[PDB]
Amino acid sequence: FSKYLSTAPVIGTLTAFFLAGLLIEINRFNPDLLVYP
Amino acid sequence: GWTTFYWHWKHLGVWQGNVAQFNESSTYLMGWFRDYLWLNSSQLINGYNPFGMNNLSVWAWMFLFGHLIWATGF
Amino acid sequence: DVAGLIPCSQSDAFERRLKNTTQRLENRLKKYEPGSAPAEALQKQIDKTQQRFDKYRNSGLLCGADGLPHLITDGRWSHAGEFTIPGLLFLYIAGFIGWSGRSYLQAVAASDNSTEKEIIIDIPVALQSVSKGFVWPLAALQEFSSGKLTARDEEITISPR
Amino acid sequence: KIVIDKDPVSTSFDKWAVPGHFSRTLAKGPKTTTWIWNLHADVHDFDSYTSDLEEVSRKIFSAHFGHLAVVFIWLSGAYFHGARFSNYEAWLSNPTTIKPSAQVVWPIVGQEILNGDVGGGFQGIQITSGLFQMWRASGITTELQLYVTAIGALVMAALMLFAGWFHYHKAAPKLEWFQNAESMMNHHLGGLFGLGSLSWAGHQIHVSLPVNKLLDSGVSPQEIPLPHEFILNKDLIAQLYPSFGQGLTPFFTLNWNEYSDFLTFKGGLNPVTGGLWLSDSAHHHLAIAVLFIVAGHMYRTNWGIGHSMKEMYDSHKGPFTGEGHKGVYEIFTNSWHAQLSLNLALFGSLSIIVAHHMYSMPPYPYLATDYATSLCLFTHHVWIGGFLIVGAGAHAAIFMVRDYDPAQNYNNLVDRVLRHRDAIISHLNWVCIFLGFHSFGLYIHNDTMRALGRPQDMFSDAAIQLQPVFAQWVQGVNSAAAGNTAPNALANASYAFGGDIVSVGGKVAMMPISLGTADFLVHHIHAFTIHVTVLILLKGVLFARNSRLIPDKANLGFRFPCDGPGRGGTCQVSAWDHVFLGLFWMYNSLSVVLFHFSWKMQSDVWGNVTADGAVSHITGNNFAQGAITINGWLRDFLWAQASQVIQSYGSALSAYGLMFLGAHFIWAFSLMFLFSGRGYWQELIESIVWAHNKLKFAPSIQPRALSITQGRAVGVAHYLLGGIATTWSFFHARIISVG
Amino acid sequence: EQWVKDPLNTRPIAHAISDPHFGQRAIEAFSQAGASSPVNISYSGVYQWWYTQGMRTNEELYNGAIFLLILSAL
Amino acid sequence: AHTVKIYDTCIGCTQCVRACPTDVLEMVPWDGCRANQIASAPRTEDCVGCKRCESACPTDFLSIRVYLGAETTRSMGLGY
Amino acid sequence: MVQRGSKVRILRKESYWYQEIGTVASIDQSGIKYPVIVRFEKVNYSNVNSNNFSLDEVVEVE
Amino acid sequence: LADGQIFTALAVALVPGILALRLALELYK
Amino acid sequence: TLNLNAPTPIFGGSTGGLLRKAEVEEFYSITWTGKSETVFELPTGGAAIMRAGENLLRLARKEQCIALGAQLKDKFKITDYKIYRVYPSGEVQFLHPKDGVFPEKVNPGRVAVGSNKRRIGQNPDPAKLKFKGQETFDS
Ligand code: CLA
Ligand code: CLA
Ligand code: CLA
Repeated sequence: FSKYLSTAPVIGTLTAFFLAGLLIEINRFNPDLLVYP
Repeated sequence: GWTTFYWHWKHLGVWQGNVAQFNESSTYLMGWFRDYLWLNSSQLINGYNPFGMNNLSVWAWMFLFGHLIWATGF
Repeated sequence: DVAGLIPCSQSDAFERRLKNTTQRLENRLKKYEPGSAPAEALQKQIDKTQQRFDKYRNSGLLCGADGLPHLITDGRWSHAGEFTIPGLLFLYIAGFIGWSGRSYLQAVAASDNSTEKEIIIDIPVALQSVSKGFVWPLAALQEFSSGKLTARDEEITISPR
Repeated sequence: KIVIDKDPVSTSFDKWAVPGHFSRTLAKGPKTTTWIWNLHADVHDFDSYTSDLEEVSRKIFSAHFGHLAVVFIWLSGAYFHGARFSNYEAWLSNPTTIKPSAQVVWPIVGQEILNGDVGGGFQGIQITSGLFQMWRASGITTELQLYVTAIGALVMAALMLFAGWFHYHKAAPKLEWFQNAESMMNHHLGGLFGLGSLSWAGHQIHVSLPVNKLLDSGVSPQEIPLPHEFILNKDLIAQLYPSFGQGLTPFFTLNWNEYSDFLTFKGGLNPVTGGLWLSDSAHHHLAIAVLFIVAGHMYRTNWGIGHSMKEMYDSHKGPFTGEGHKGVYEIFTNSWHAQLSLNLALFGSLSIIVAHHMYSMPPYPYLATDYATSLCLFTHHVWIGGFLIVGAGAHAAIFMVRDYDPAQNYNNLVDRVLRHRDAIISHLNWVCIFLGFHSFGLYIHNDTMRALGRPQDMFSDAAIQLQPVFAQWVQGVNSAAAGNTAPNALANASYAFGGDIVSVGGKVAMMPISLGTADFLVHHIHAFTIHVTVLILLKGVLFARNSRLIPDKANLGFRFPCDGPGRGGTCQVSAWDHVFLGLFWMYNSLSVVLFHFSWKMQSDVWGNVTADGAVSHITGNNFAQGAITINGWLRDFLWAQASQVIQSYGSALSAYGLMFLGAHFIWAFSLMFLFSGRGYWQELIESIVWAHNKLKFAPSIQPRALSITQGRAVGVAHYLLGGIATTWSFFHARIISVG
Repeated sequence: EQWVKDPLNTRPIAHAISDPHFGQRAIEAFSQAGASSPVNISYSGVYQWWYTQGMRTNEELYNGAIFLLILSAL
Repeated sequence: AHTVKIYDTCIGCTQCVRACPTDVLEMVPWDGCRANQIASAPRTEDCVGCKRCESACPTDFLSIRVYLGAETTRSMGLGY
Repeated sequence: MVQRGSKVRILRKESYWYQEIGTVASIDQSGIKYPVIVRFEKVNYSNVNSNNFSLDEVVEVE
Repeated sequence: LADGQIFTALAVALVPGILALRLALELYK
Repeated sequence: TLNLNAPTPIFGGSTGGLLRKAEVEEFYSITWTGKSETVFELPTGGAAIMRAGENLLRLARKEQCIALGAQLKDKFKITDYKIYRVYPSGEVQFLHPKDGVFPEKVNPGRVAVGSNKRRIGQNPDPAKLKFKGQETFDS
């Protein structure tokens, strides 16, 4: 079953998921990261 | 187009002495759309209408003329 | 004091945004119930504009006659946090995306059938390939000096003339 | 007879690792990057690889169940979000002021101004899909009922998806079961369509009619009894329209006039709600029930009687038609593509009728005066309706290349259409050009006489009049039918033909849409652009096999980019390029229909009525003397009514203004693909794959350009997405503000 | 000649308008800049170029027009 | 008419000849080995320039090449 | 002299595979010109992998 | 301007009348 | 030899075929013998019927008499077809098969017209034939 997870589009969205998932919690955590403090 | 759009819009504010309009609206594209294209077409588009016409009817006809012949190329 | 902007802790320009942010939302909050669920979405909202402005008053931002913090990239160390320190944060992650596929497509093309291995993203190779991509500011320096980063111009396919 | 193969293919995750396992050339591996685009096109193109007419059908029978599932998932998504994230329970208390809101936004980086002050005690995006008026019509009062539907849909969503597994991977039917069209029409008219409206009559009388008659009096949403209480309590229901004390006994002695109280022919608008009287729609769906059930005992089955369609088409042949419909039954049992084209045409054309019959006869309470929604179900179903007709033109052409057989079809009607196909097209070519001159050229005449200041020379009402006398006689005879030819109707079929205006709240539900010189002028533009969209699509179907230019276009396939620059050039000779070409014309055909509709209602029909009795409309009756020229169409419609979409910044409409720019972006991006070609963009890869070979990391899948058709297909797919979503954003942020 | 006397407020005239298709209101709107015939307001800036160069009167222009006819004639 | 040239890299596969929609090409005996065959264009006056031929040559760079030239009624494929 | 099973480079400058590595397949050991049948790792535009080259057109990177 | 000079410059433009034709039909040849 | 008139297949139709060019210049014809009574798509519309025949049909152009044969031989296994191009208003009878054998097959006696004894990058440059009437791609 896990060989289906290795294919191109499922890994082109689940790594697109957590990477977009990282930007979104850190903005909810730390709003307006405009300048390096 | 981008060059003349910039030169034209900037000079409009500069000549009427209100550079603040360009300075703040040109940093986002909606300013180039709402405060430049839509705003400045008030007179041009009213060259003729159901109540009469004026000395801009030629330019108004030409403006539409250009749009029609722009699209014909497509 | 580099392009004609006040450090806007003293400005009447940056402060004439705060009132008509908080007066727009209080006039959106007046007709609510004080114990409603949208009301905390309009009390915390002004607080979200309040943490933002009191992050900007302290950081030494140069706000113009509008009240907008403008950026100055000639990069001096007095304004280095605006572009330069998010620049070095960019490039170090960018080579991690740079070298990972670079170390992957060296490691699958040196196998039997790499044409399949672009479809299938091989965790036996991809976790092996980011392990080469973590030393990417050190690996490429000893890859160019050892010459095995580029190739000579009769290896690379040349369109005719 | 029902004959089955039991489990022809089992449950394996092993074929999921091989993409292109369905096919032959793609179950070997990619060598270029177009193999991804070679794959992802012909996935659901089922007769491209499969040769077995029975096995190609079993895939389609399974995949429809999955498509039945995804609507049910999407339906539950409407029904779930209708309970938790909606102001629905508050909206039933007050339907006039509070806007229907769902899809609440999360409180994050700045989209929390999209949860604006909509009403009730609520913050969300004001929606315009009309589920609130579809649940108020359905009888929904509590928010629990919206929850149990969603799980009640989700179990049907799961039951449909299991049934697609059960009928291909477990129990695959055979082709002799599939080809039984006569028994299929018997059931689909009988079971699906007969018992469709009967069961909805079974809903609407016992459930919708009590609790919607009470809300016209409007006692309370809480103080209306639950829908199961009108079957248990015999006294509670017979308080209103008291025929339930007589029970089913007038229905069983054929004394049906005792139900003149809930099963009626009122026929107007319910003046408190502006919608159709739900008493009538109960009698409608009851008459639709008996009409469709007796429609379903018509075709032949294994009980001897019935009409058999192979017998009916034969002996429907005349002297101007030769063999007539000989073999045309043999087409529609032997070709899915011939079925899909005819199924698509009358499915899209059906939905444009839905868009027309819903703004002039508003079916729902408080949908008519809510101008946010009564517009958006016109223009959506029109937009769906044009895309299906283009799909009807596509699969009609696919039938011609791959499925049409001149061996069976000698001297019959597909033969005699193909044997006069120039006389069709060249007379269609003439009536296209004749219509463009005498409709659009009447605007260019009207543009100039206003530009030259000669309003005595333009075509207007105070000028050379072009009066629509046929559409005013039809509008007359339909408005004078309640009492002469439809006596038992109280008022007319609609208030759009004639009669008094109706108001709900302070806004007009319906008023007679009048047709003058400016309405004649636009209705021929519709007639023009429809005939061109026919002409592109009809020529694609007819010349799909051959022409004078290429005699073997049938050999080159349905979707081949060109035959090269020979014969002066043969770029876009294929039938697919005709469907590609007709897509913009359908974009042009429909977007002016919406521009006709959304402007005619705001200036003439919709608006605010005084408590004195007259109506001041929204854009102020400008459609008479302004809509006859392009400059009036540009100023007083496009420039003027977009003043609220670009001033949307800082408000809860500010997501619409981004999309109104965001769709202007994608539409520009599509021009890059239509105006360019392949052999430029291929040779820019050659310099760039040089550079990726230069640093010793080159992909083993070598990159290539997109195929020319895929360059064409992405050029139209971003054109429509850039063009419709502009109109989607314009129509939203106009009518949410001024309505 | 009218322009030289007051470069500020006089609208430069390009040339006369003789378009048979014009209507009654088409004459009055294009009879602008104080003219009694319909004309087009010039916008090429040729007036400001010719002024600096030294032409001042209507016959100095005609002397310029004839000169290019001769220069083209050779 | 169009010019159709046949280069000496032909491998006598016959693919080109069987691709021409107007029968402009034919295979002819080759003398460099007296066993293989090369394509020839004896009827270039009928070449429409469709380029179906060049799409059939298997060799990495064409053995048969179509250079569009003077257009005529025959080459334009006019039934009229 | 080039034998079968060798890696080459390409001096045919009118080709797609020009100055790329090819692993040859066979030599026609009779007098027919351009006899070096060179298979490649990469495929061309019109989807072929091998081609006849001359013995004067192939090299001996080995 | 004048009235005779208007007719005069019309006669000056006749000098590019026949000469521009003579430039053309010889550049044709 | 054409044998005009050979009996045409029983057709009755087709707005799309053999118009006014055929009565001013150069129409075409194809001859074959039908070994059944089977039906076939014409290049005009689709049907005729193959006779016993002697089966002749005045088509429009060369391309339609060639594409008919590549449709005849595959479907109906008949490789006897003998195309023409007409007398007075046309040019050459018997345009295919020109050798009597099919010219996709190889045959002794043919001429190698239009052969360049080089490679295509081995053609001369158009910078080298400036104001010279020698064609660049020609030997
Ligand atoms: C009634 C339902 C229906 C069904 C079952 C089919 C079925 C088929 N169509 Mg038909 N057709 C239909 C309606 C239908 N069509 C409609 C409504 C149109 C008008 C657009 C067409 C026009 C059409 C053309 C022009 C062609 C087909 C073709 C096909 C065949 C293969 C298609 C495929 O595998 O695509 C797989 C799916 C994709 C490639 C999806 C890619 C994305 C598409 C192009 C746009 C999606 C836009 C998206 C919804 C907008 C949101 C954007 C956001 C996601 C970013 C298959 C038989 C093809 C064929 O060759 O038949 C022999 C073909 O060329 N159809
Ligand atoms: C015979 C045509 C017909 C018409 C005009 C209506 C009309 C209505 N339906 Mg009903 N319904 C019908 C049959 C019909 N129904 C059938 C066959 C079913 C089972 C599938 C249903 C199941 C159903 C449900 C579950 C609901 C409705 C509702 C409604 C009302 C909402 C508006 C609408 O649906 O658009 C009008 C639609 C059309 C104009 C297109 C008609 C489509 C059918 C298939 C046409 C059949 C062809 C017919 C013989 C010839 C007419 C051709 C053309 C003129 C339409 C409206 C009174 C809703 C309601 O209760 O509102 C209060 C609702 O919730 N209907
Ligand atoms: C706005 C730009 C534009 C215009 C004017 C046209 C015009 C036309 N298209 Mg085209 N089309 C367009 C964009 C446009 N298209 C685009 C963008 C596409 C890409 C999708 C196409 C794709 C397309 C296809 C696929 C087809 C057309 C066809 C047509 C013709 C339709 C019949 C007709 O109305 O004739 C009458 C002409 C007009 C209405 C043009 C305006 C003429 C004015 C009003 C009168 C002229 C005034 C004056 C006498 C002019 C001369 C003055 C001078 C001598 C002094 C028409 C010439 C169809 C066709 O050819 O059918 C026969 C057809 O099948 N077009």
